[PDB]
Amino acid sequence: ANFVSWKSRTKYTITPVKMRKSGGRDHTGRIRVHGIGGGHKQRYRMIDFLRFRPEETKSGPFEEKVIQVRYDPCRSADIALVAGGSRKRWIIATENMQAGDTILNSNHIGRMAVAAREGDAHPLGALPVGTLINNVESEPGRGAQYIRAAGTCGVLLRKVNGTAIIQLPSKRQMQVLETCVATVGRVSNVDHNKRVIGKAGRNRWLGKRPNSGRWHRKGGWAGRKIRPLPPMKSYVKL
Amino acid sequence: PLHKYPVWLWKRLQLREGICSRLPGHYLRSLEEERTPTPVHYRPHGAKFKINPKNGQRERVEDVPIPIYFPPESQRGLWGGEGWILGQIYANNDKLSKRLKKVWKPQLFEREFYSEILDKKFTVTVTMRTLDLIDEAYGLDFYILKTPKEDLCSKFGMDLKRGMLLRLARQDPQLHPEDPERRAAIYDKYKEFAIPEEEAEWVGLTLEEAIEKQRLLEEKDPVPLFKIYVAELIQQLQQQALSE
Amino acid sequence: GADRMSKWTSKRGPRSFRGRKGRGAKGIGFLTSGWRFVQIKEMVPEFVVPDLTGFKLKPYVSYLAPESEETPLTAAQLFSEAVAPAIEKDFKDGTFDPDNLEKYGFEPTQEGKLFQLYPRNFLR
Amino acid sequence: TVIVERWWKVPLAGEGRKPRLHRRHRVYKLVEDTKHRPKENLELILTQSVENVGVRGDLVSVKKSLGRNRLLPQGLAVYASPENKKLFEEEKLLRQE
Amino acid sequence: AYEWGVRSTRKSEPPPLDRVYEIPGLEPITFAGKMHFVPWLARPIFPPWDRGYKDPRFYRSPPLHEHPLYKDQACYI
RNA sequence: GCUAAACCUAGCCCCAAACCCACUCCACCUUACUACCAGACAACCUUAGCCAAACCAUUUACCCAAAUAAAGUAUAGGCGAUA
RNA sequence: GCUACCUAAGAACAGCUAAAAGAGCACACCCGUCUAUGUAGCAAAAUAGUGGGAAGAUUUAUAGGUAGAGGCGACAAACCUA
RNA sequence: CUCCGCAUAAGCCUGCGUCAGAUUAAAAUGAACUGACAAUUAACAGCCCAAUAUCUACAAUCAACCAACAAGUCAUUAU
RNA sequence: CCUGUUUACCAAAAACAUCACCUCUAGCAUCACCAGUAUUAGAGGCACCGCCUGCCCAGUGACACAUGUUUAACGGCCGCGG
RNA sequence: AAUUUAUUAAUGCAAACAGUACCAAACCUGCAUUAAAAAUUUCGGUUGGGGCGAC
Ligand SMILES: [K+]
Ligand SMILES: [K+]
Ligand SMILES: [K+]
Ligand SMILES: [K+]
Ligand SMILES: [K+]
Ligand SMILES: [K+]
Ligand SMILES: [Mg+2]
Ligand SMILES: [Mg+2]
Ligand SMILES: [Mg+2]
Ligand SMILES: [Mg+2]
Ligand SMILES: [Mg+2]
Ligand SMILES: [Mg+2]
Ligand SMILES: [Mg+2]
Ligand SMILES: [Mg+2]
Ligand SMILES: [Mg+2]
Ligand SMILES: [Mg+2]
Ligand SMILES: [Mg+2]
Ligand SMILES: [Mg+2]
Ligand SMILES: [Mg+2]
Ligand SMILES: [Mg+2]
Ligand SMILES: [Mg+2]
Ligand SMILES: [Mg+2]
Ligand SMILES: [Mg+2]
Ligand SMILES: [Mg+2]
Ligand SMILES: [Mg+2]
Ligand SMILES: [Mg+2]
Ligand SMILES: [Mg+2]
Ligand SMILES: [Mg+2]
Ligand SMILES: [Mg+2]
Ligand SMILES: [Mg+2]
Repeated sequence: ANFVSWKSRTKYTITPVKMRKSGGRDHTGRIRVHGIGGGHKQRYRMIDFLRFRPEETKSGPFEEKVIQVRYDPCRSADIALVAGGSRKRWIIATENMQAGDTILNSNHIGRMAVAAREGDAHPLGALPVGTLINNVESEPGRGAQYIRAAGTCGVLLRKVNGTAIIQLPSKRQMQVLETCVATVGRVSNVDHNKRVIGKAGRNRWLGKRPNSGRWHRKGGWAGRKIRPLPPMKSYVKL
Repeated sequence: PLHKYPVWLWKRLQLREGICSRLPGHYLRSLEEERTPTPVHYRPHGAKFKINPKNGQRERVEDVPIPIYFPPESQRGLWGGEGWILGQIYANNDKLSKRLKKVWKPQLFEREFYSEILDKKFTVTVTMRTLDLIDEAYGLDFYILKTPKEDLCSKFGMDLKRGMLLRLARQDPQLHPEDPERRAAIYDKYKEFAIPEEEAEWVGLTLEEAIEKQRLLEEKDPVPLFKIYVAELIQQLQQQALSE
Repeated sequence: GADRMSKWTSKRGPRSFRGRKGRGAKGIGFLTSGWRFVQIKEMVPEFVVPDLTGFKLKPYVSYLAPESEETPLTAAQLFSEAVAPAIEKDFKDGTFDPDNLEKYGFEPTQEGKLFQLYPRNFLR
Repeated sequence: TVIVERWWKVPLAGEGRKPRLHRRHRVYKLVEDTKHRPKENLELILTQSVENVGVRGDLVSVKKSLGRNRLLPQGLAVYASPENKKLFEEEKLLRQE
Repeated sequence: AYEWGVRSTRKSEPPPLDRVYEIPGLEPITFAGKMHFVPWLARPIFPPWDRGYKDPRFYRSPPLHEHPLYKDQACYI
């Protein structure tokens, strides 16, 4: 079919971009995921998940000022508009973030730990043990791919040979380098899991279609299954 | 009604008229030739007669080749006459079991060879058989120059041949311009495959590539009639003067 | 229920179809921004009409005329009438060479001309 | 290299005719795949000294993977052809004299 | 990090050249003389074409750095 | 007495022979028959099944390059049907 | 080009109550509960009356997409040109 | 009587204008059938745009109080 | 439970969906899920709320594999005489 | 229910490949194994109708 993806823009901007829905269909045009269709129209706001992204003419630790914390219809968390130097960008807001705060983005790993403030971005080897974190990355410069959802938070367990042991929201441990940047604190909208849809129509506004009426018989996959926490996932090559 | 000629002869009737009739002779002979390829995916009997064990009589035996399907990606490499075998099988080799579709594919590798006549390295896709055939010919140049077309089974292998034969006929000095002695030594090893340039420039070309070539050799703006009539005039005036 | 055996015309189809289809009239310009059409004076055919004053010929010819036979004109017929006389004269004079063929009337090329013969760039 | 064989017999065609193939003549049975047979060595002549053999013009039956991958590209070893043996035979002859 | 623009929306890589252009001393037979594409002939390589005359409706401005009024020191307007 | 009835041409069929194969101008792969602008998509790949076997499951004739004859012979085949 | 679901960009919803509403009364509009009529008919599924909904999971025009070993489906073995 | 009506879009393509008629409607004046002749005139509408880089956080709802979520249809500059 | 949905052309319903509750799976990026990241997404069951959801892992299945684990998994949850 | 694993996935061996007595990432190909999801075909007779029972 003549399907073209809307994710064509090649330059970053804070302007809300118009995106088109899929309906659970792939480029072939056939349904590949059920339960997706319709919903209120939405404009996408690019999010910069690389906190430490010095400007073209600048290098080293920099600071940004929070301008506005607003609602995002493309994610469960809230986004914040920060401005440093001559540029502006969207980021994931933390639990306690207001218009007027000044956040820090640094890559310096000092001999000693640093007093951790919420919203600040430091490497994993520059934070004390037991510190809550969010938006971690697998390797340096990869970009934050974890702990992005509302209220989610990790914790730093220990540091070993330039490697940090991270505990994910699924109570699973992940091992990465100490040069990977993470943000301190929890993610915004802590009470998102306590929302009540109330009526079926409100799920049709979110782009969710009703389940199939066909009756299925359960198999052996069903039923409680007490299995042990899987081993630690390591992105460090030795 | 009926056709004057059978349908299987229509393709050779197109080579008698038109621009194809104006093609070289040696090229046209190489097309109608249907020499048998070398067996790859089956063993030949080796003899013409055998003694059937059941009755003990001298029966005749014939070698029937197995159809081989050559994918288009085989014309960009050197598979050595190998290809896919599109056939059937019996489950558990039992005739009374049901019959299934089976495809046997060859194992391909991406190697790098060097040609001495061309002084250039190519990254071709090959099979284990091609590597053995290059070791029996003692180089890639002999393999490309000895092996015929029906055994090469590659358009790229036939274009290399044309490239090599053109340098053996033109005696191209571009090969090692700064090493005359070395160059001469290379052409003295492949002197048994030398073919005149006139005949070595049509090697490997298909019927569609040759027609386009011959068309370009005949393409020329028509001569104006102003010049033709002047020649007739001047030539005619001279004859008139003699009679006077 | 559609007539697939009827001539497709600009009168058929929705608004976008009826405006894009024409009738065979050649264009004399282009559309600019704002749907503003720009007319090119050089694209409009200029009629070259001659003066018909004191012209003897008339639409018809009197029947009191001979039944001359038809001799279609050929290239060889045109060469001998116009080009040959000049060549014969120079041949007798003793000064004739191919280099001067352009002087006799021959055209080596058609470029740099207003009315080229092939491919012709003028109207009947 | 996959080598196969037909289950059913093919009737003789004659002298100068092509056989008549049927739908049953597409059924094959795997006879042998040459990629599972014992490997063989590669007879080569050494143009330069090598860790395995430091004598020039010496015959070595190395594995196919060793000669094709390293020796032949580098030019350390040349193909042990009837003509190459003669060239190196002369050098050996000079040493004897 | 995360790059913007999916490869499916980007311009597809040009088709790989035929292997006849890798063999020295050999002229490829293309469909340039036929004035139209055919699958059984090599794809020719045309040289960069220039209109040769000015046409406002089809004008292409020169690169930025070539503009006369170009300064390294930026001016915030 | 109405309605009707009646007809012999049009051409067609099977062979033989011979290989076959265009044109005034203009328009036509975009919504064909649409005068006029930046492109690069490209072709190849075992026919299956009905049916027969009184089911069906291996199997079941399909011009393939000379008429005849060798011969429905050798041979193949749930060694059955049949080939 | 019917229909099922989806995509893009559009359109429509009086008046009253409450003004919060997948809220109520009730036009347009959508549906088709019960009854009679009709049964080669006005109609290869209609007519009259009576009814359900009518700011929402609403209705609807336009262009496009998913094709039969399949698609689509708030599963009726529905619907995919009577 | 008024179930409407006028117009636009879509679709259709000369399909109740004149003359004539043996054709036609239940109807030998009429006519949607036949033959000939005539006819719809752009301002509405359709048919658009030089290049490169760059800009575009702050709904709508009389948009002002006010209150929301399902978070929204409209903008540039430089050469 | 509710508004809602279905057998266009004999069934509009107690059938389907549904807010809620629960089980299972997944530690991740450049064409769907998603330009998303376990307070997420997907596969399913039941059916708002309120009081509750009891016993059984022998068998089948699934998971883990060395025993073993698991029923809001398929399913099951006595009898004779006085 | 009988037949089958072509297809898909996993695993193993082979093939291919390297390095300092030990041993080589995956992709691809071939041969096996196990699942998944499917495919082809059938569902006998007698019978005071058939089914059940019986034969
Ligand atoms: K039957
Ligand atoms: K009409
Ligand atoms: K309906
Ligand atoms: K109802
Ligand atoms: K169990
Ligand atoms: K009876
Ligand atoms: Mg949100
Ligand atoms: Mg979303
Ligand atoms: Mg559900
Ligand atoms: Mg259900
Ligand atoms: Mg049968
Ligand atoms: Mg419609
Ligand atoms: Mg939409
Ligand atoms: Mg209202
Ligand atoms: Mg309501
Ligand atoms: Mg109501
Ligand atoms: Mg529906
Ligand atoms: Mg049902
Ligand atoms: Mg049923
Ligand atoms: Mg206008
Ligand atoms: Mg209630
Ligand atoms: Mg019904
Ligand atoms: Mg009903
Ligand atoms: Mg229910
Ligand atoms: Mg229970
Ligand atoms: Mg008792
Ligand atoms: Mg039986
Ligand atoms: Mg019976
Ligand atoms: Mg009975
Ligand atoms: Mg019984």
